[PDB]
Amino acid sequence: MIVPVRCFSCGKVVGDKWESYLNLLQEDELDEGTALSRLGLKRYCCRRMILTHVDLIEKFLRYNPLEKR
Amino acid sequence: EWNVEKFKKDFEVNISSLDAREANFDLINIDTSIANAFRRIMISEVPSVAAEYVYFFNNTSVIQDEVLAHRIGLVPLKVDPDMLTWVDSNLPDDEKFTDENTIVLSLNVKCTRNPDAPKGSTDPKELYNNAHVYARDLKFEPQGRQSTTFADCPVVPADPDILLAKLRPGQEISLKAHCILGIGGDHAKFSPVSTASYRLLPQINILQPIKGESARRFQKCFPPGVIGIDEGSDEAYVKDARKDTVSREVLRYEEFADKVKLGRVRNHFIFNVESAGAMTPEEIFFKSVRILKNKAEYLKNCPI
Amino acid sequence: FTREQYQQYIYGCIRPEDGHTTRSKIVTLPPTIFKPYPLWTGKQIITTV
Amino acid sequence: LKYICAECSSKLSLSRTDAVRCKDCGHRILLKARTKRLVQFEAR
Amino acid sequence: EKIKLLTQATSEDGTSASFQIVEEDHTLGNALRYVIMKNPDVEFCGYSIPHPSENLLNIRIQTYGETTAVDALQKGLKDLMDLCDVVESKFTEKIKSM
Amino acid sequence: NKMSPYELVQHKEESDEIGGYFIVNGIEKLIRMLIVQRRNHPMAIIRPSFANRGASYS
Amino acid sequence: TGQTPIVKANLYDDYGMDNFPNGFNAVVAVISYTGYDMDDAMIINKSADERGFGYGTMYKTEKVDLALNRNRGDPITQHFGFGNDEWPKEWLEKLDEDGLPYIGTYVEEGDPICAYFDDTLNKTKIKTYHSSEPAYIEEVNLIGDESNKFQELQTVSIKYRIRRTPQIGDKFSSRHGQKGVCSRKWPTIDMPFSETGIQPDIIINPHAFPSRMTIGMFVESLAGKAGALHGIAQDSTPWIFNEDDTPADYFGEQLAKAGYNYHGNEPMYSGATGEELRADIYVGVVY
Amino acid sequence: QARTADFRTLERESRFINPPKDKSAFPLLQEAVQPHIGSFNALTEGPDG
Ligand SMILES: [Zn+2]
Ligand SMILES: [Zn+2]
Repeated sequence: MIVPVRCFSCGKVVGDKWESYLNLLQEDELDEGTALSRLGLKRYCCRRMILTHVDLIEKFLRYNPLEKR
Repeated sequence: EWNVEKFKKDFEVNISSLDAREANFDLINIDTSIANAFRRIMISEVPSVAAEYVYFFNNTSVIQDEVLAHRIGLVPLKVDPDMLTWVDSNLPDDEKFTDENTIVLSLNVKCTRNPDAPKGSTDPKELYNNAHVYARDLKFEPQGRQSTTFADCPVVPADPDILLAKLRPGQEISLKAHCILGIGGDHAKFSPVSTASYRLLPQINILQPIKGESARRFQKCFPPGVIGIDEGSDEAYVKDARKDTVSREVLRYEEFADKVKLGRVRNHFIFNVESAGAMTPEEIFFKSVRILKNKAEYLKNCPI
Repeated sequence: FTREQYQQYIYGCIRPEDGHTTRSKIVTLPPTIFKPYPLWTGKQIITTV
Repeated sequence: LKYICAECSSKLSLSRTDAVRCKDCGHRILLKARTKRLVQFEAR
Repeated sequence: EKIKLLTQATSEDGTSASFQIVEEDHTLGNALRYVIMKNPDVEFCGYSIPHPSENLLNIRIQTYGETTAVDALQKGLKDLMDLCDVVESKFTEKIKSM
Repeated sequence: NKMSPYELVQHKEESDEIGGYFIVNGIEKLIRMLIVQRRNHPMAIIRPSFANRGASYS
Repeated sequence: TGQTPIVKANLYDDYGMDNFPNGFNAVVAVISYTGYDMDDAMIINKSADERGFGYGTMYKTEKVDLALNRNRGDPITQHFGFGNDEWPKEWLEKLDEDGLPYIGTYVEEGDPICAYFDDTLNKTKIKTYHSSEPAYIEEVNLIGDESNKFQELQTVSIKYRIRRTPQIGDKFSSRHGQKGVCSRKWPTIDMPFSETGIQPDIIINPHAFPSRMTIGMFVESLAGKAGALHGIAQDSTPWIFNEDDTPADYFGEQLAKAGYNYHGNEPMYSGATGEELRADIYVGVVY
Repeated sequence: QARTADFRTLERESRFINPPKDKSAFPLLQEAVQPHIGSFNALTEGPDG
C-alpha cells in the first residue's frame, strides 16, 4: 500500500527511497536499473522493493469521508 | 597443540575500509565456528533502541493503527544504546518506564487543504498542507533528568526522510511512542545492522599456463580486476582474488576444465558490516566480541 | 569427517540424558585413516549411531 | 459533533429520539467519527 | 539455574558429564565446543539443541581421566574468554592505524 | 452507466469498477452463465433414454 | 503491501492487475537445509515478517439491529444509549454515551458491542462480541430508516479488523501449484546466507519439484533474479521461447552479465555451523 | 533484449493520483463483462423497443 520501511530480506532502510526514485525516473530520465544503483540499492533483495512497489495508498486516499467532494 | 598465544601468533586483521555506516575488514586464521559467532551476535544480540509501545490518541488516516505503529517500530533512531538501561517486565506499567530506560517520541500532525495551490495542479505537496508524514516529524520529548544528558545530542531518526504515512485534509495522526532497548533476536527492529555476513576468500588455482589468446578469454570469465596478464610474457595471474563473486564461469568452457579450479581459502574471512545508523560498524563489531566474552564469563561464575 | 565433525554428529543424534544410549557413555570407533590426520567415514557414522 | 454524513461529509451531532439524517441534505447514513482516546499498541 | 549438571548422564568418576545451559543457541554452543576440543584431555564433546523452539542447549564432555568434565568446561570458558580478548585487541591495533 | 473513472471515484464506487452483478440485500449476487443447445439447428441425436418413452421407440 | 512481479505476462498490464496486487516477491532458495520443510511444507525467515512480509488483515462486519422483534407502529421498546438505572460503570471503556462503541478500540471475547435501554424490562441490556478472536473497531454506520414518520435509529453496522500476522500453519503458494503450510519462522541467524550478504525469506524443498514437474518455477527463479539485478521486467506470456532459444539460455546470460552464474546458483554458508556448503544453492526471487 | 516487458511506473503512479477524465484505461477488462452488461441492455433498448 505504502512504501515498506526496512526491506524484508536483509534489513536495509528502503522506505526513504520511494520519492527519490520517482524523481530519478521523471525529471532525470533514467531507466529503472540506473536509478536503483544511484540510490545505493546494490543487493537484488533491496532492488526488488523499490522496483516492484505499487504505491496503492495513492488510490486509497481519494476516498476521504472527512471532506466535501 | 593449541594455546591462546599460538592463536595470538597467527591471528591478524587487515581492515579494507571505514565509513560512518559500512565497514569492511578481514579476519585471518580464525575458525568458522568463531567467525559465525561474531556474525550471529551483530544481527541478533547487540542491543539497539526502537519504538515498542505506541500510544495512539487519534488516527483518522487511511493507514490503520497497528500498521502505522509497526512502521514506527521499524524506523531507526540515531541514539546510543549505552546511554539508557533495560526495563523490567515484572514491574507494572506505572514504574516500568523511567527516564533511565525509556525515550519518548511524539507525532502530532494535522492535514488541511492549501489555498495557495496553483490551479490545475497534481503535486500534493503544493495541493495540501502536511500531506506527507516523514520520520523527522517524530519529535523527541525529554522527560525528567534526560533533558541534560540528551541536550548534547537530541534523539533524531538516522534516516529522516522515511515516508511514514500520507494524509488528506480532515485527517490527522496523534500518538506517543516509547522506545526502549532490545536485542535483534526478539524483533527485527532491534537489529542495528543492515546486513553483517562474511564470505571466505576465493582461491583461483591456475594449474596450467594460459599463454596466448586464451588469456584474453580467461580474463573475460572473471570480474575485471581479478585476472591480469603479465607485461613481460603473456601469462594469466591473479591480481586481486577479493574482487570476484564465485561465478564459476570458467567451468562452463571445455577449454578450462583442467587449466583452473576454484578453491576457497579456509580461514580467511571478509566481514562486511552495514549499520542501520545508530552505531558505527566499528562499534557494533566491538560490542559483538564483548557479548561473546561476557557470555562465557557469565557461565564461568554461575554455580554448576 | 575429522574428529570435531565426527563427534558433533553423534551427540546431535544420541543425546544420552534423554535415554537413547544404552551405556551411560558415548563409545566411538577408531578412525578409518590414521595418517596424516585422522578421518572417519559416513559408514562409520551409522556404525556408532 | 460525533457523527459525519456519508454523502456531504458534514460533521453533525444527533440528539436523543432525533431523526437520523443529515441536516444539509437528506441522507440516511451517518458515520461515527473517531474521538480522541488512548488506544495502546505494541509496535510489532 | 543458568548452568545445570544433568545428573542422569554424569559419572561417578566425574569424567563423563552432561550439562544444560538455558537461553543459548549455536552462537555459544559451536564456539565453546571448538575451544574445549583443543584441550588434549577431552575424549568426546559435542553440543545439541533438544528442540529449536525451546531455548535450551546441552553440552557433553567426556575425558580420558585426570581431569573432571567440570574442570574441562571451566578451561574452555576461560580460553574462549581469552580468544575473544586477542581478537579485540588486534581489532583495536588496526582500527587506530587507519 | 457512462461515468468516467474519475467520476466513479467521486461516487465512491471504484475507479475501474466493472459492473455485471446485482446488489441484493447488501450481497453482490450474479446470475451464472449456462451452456445449452444451439438455437434453430435440428441436430440428429441418439439417446438410450428415447427408448423409454414406451414400446417400439428407437 | 502487495507487489507487482518481476515475472509477469503481457496480459497482466493489459487488464490492470497492478490495481490489485495479490502477492509479493520473495527471495526463494530451493534448498534442503531445514528439515522442517520436507513433504509439502515451507518456512519463512523470522525477521522477514517481523518487518511485514506477507502481513494482512481481515475485515468482518456484523449488523446489530434492535427492531426485528416487533411490528406495526408500537412504541419502540429498545433505545440506544444508557438509561437512568444502576447499570455497572465498567463498560465506559468500550462504549460512548450513545450506547455505541468508540472507533479504534480493542475488543476481545465478552466485551460489549453496544448498549441499549429496554422499556418493557426497565434495564440497560448490552449485546456482546461473540467471537473468540480479538478485533479492533474500524467504523460504525448509523443506518437510518426511510419513512414519512421520522424514527430513532434501530440499526447499526459495525466493522471489525483482525490482525492476521502470518503464523505457522498458514498456506502460502507460488504461481505454479506449489502450496504448503508454514512449519516454523526460522530465525535469520540460523538461515543460510550467500556471499552477496542476502538471506532467503522462503525455503522450499527440492523434493517438491520432481514428482510435480513445475519447471516454470525454476525458470521464474532465473527470470525473477535477473530482472531484479537490471531493474527490468521480463515477460512470461507462454510460447515466447522455442526449443532453440531456451529461457535457461536467455536468463542465464543476463545473470552472467551481472556477475552471477549462468545456472542461477549462489555459494551459501550455513547459519548454524557457518561452514561452506557443498554445492551452490539455487536461489532467486519468485512471486 | 526482446522478451522484456516494462514496469509501467510513472504511468501506474500518475493514473493513481488522478483517474482519467476521458474513457477508462484497460478496455479489455471492460469487454470481459460485456456478455453481462450487453445482455441486460438488450431487454430495455435496441430494435423493437
Ligand atoms: Zn535487502
Ligand atoms: Zn448530509
